[PDB]
Amino acid sequence: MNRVDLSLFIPDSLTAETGDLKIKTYKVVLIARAASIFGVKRIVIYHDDADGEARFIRDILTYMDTPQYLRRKVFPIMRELKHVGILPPLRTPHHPTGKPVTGEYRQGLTVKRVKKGTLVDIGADKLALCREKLTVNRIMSFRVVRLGKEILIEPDEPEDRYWGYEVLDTRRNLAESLKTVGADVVVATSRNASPITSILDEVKTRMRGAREAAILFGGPYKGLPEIDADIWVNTLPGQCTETVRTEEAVLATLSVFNMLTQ
Amino acid sequence: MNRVDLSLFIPDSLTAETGDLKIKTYKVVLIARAASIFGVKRIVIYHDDADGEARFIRDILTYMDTPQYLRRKVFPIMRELKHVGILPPLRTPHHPTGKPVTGEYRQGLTVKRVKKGTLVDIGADKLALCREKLTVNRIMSFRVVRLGKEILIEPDEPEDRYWGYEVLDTRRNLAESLKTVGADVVVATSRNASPITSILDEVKTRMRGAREAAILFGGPYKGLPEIDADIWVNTLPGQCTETVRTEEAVLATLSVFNMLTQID
Repeated sequence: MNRVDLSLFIPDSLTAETGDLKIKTYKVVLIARAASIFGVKRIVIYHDDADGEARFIRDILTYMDTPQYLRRKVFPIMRELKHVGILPPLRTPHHPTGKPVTGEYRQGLTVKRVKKGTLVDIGADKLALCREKLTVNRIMSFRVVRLGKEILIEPDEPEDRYWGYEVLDTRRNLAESLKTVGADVVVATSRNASPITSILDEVKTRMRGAREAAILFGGPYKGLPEIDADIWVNTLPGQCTETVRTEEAVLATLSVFNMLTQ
Repeated sequence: MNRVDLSLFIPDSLTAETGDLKIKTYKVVLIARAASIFGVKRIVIYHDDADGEARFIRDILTYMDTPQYLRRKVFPIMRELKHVGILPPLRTPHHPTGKPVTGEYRQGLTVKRVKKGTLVDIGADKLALCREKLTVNRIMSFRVVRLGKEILIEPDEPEDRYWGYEVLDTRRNLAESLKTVGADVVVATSRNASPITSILDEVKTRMRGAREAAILFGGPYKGLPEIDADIWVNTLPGQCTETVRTEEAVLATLSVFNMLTQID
């Protein structure tokens, strides 16, 4: 993983079996951490046959990707997300702590638009962006141009670092959600597909196609739908437990792939 | 993976940064799952930072390895483990839930040395084995030979299926803990080390020519002391996060090695 943009697809039913809300929110945070550890660019929540909790799953994932200084302004932190407090930290480049320094890249929430341009929250004191028509209430990437009583920034995105993931809450099933992002390589993982250990060099090569790959995960119970995937593998051959939970399979699989993509 | 017995070494400081007890027990449970998923033979808990919760870590992991038809009698009401209820299930060969049948294997708790021999607590009801020396109040494996009222079982644990892990609470440190429990191959993980992706064939060769391997996991905040290992390696090249929790590292690493020690 040095380029190949990865997109993970997860069923909105991943938290269905876990009753405890604290545990359920923590479950979803493990996915945020797994995605971030391996530099995943996007997480896709799709509608699984049963009923789902897409809203909750999306909410936790986004809360986690959002810098600490902005979640309290972006998240009404009501009942649903009450345990959001026991989520593990996420130490990524877009999650800086402490006052902003010159030349530093930060994500900011456009707040109020003034005559000078747009006022934005970057985690210090309201900063001003000169690019007049920045639409308010958005989270954008900025570069700190200059400091002062009113910091100055310009919209800008780093390319030399990990910048988090975008979470797509398509309320559509897998087939269509896949149809949306449509990547050049679609890897479907299944306990019943050939062990990765056998088709290893094939996967190594395809993934090197290197555009954007979509990794698909189903539940421990129901396998994926009759979908179109460039490859089908069991990335966890010889499991010794009757089941492998999705948060687990996500991490286990991202790790195996991380090594195939150099 | 098989014919390559795995032991992993984890620090007694892994639950140190979480105040929440429920999450804290759940985190140890994740280690219990990663271990079982990959058929780990044992979990060695070593000493490292200031304080620690080697005992708490030892209790949760054991609680989970221990069949549910025993926990109630093997574990006293311990305030520390009040959230054992939310630990994720572990469906393993040694965790049968269906009543005892002929030729099936079951782990049993020894209860009392009886006139004929010894009564062990197997699956459902109460049964017995012949052997007397069988120390009481200790768990061991047996295989049901004959059912009925006085079901008889003979001590024996399979070697064809996974049979859980044993928890080793060496109250010694990393180095002193390697001495206590030996393996012919020590693999040390670290971000500072050479990436698995480089010394790959090498690692694979050492791993397959295995007997018993020990995978060492340090913390995310410190790493590992300069112990002598047969292989130093970063199984997670290019992490985008500043830290990788031990529980994360354990699972991620196990699946990378799991991919290497497979067989034709």
